[PDB]
Amino acid sequence: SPQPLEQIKLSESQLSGRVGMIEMDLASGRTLTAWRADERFPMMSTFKVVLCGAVLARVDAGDEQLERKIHYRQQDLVDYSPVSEKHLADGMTVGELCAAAITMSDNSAANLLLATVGGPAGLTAFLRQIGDNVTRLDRWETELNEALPGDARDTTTPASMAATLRKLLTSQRLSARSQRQLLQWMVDDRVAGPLIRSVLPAGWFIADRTGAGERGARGIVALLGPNNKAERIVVIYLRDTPASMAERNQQIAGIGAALIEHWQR
Ligand SMILES: OC[C@H]1O[C@H](O[C@H]2[C@H](O)[C@@H](O)[C@H](OCCCCCCC3CCCCC3)O[C@@H]2CO)[C@H](O)[C@@H](O)[C@@H]1O
Repeated sequence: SPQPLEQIKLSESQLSGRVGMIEMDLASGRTLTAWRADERFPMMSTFKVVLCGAVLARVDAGDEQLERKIHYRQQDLVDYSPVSEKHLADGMTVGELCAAAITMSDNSAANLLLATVGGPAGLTAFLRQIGDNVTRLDRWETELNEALPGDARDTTTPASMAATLRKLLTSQRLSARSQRQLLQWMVDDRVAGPLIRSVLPAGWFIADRTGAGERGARGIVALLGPNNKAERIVVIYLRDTPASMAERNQQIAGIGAALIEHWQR
């Protein structure tokens, strides 16, 4: 694989799409690679990590409990509810909802949690309160994945999202237990985590949340590093490409390969 920046370029030329990428040291925030890092991309289900950070902030303040059971109705469900459709009789705890959103990309779970933080406006306000003046959520699942060309709704930038993820995981805005919980949910991703491990060399840590939307939109927010350590945040978004899902996944993986082959920078 070529140098990371060269691979990113090659991915744009092969997808005919825009890639946005950042690579950041988790502990310090040092930016190592940046490509279109101030350009907007749809978040898609990557927003679920920020969502759960807002839930955890409420827990830390005594305004929420991860134990609290929420009962909901079949008419509350939206497209793709693998966990939540199973619990119309017995409900789900707030923490179970978080786990379903982050580890399964359960859309109804995400909407249920969005309701608890004041909807898209409430989550956007939380972002502003942690110093992210760029990321915005405007819609609910699943309309937030529409990815209309040039539409600013439901977008982040790679730089914003990486900084925000670092703030949630490490800045002591959240309690120690809450930071640990958010991290564990990402470690526990079932959508992409196990597949990614199957193709990572021995020794490489992964935690992640992915997203997918229209017009080729695809993304991942990840922690990655050698020696079984979450050394770096890696944020990659794709938009406005007609390519197959397989090829979009391959190109994201190829950027990962470039990082692994050229890690010491
Ligand atoms: O010399 C470095 C390594 O080179 C290869 O490893 C390959 C591996 O065989 C391949 O499967 C992976 O694909 C990349 C898979 C990455 C998928 C997830 C990436 C995510 C992570 C962070 C967010 C962005 C994308 O590349 C590496 C590097 O070439 C060798 O197989 C391995 O023995 C050796 O240790």
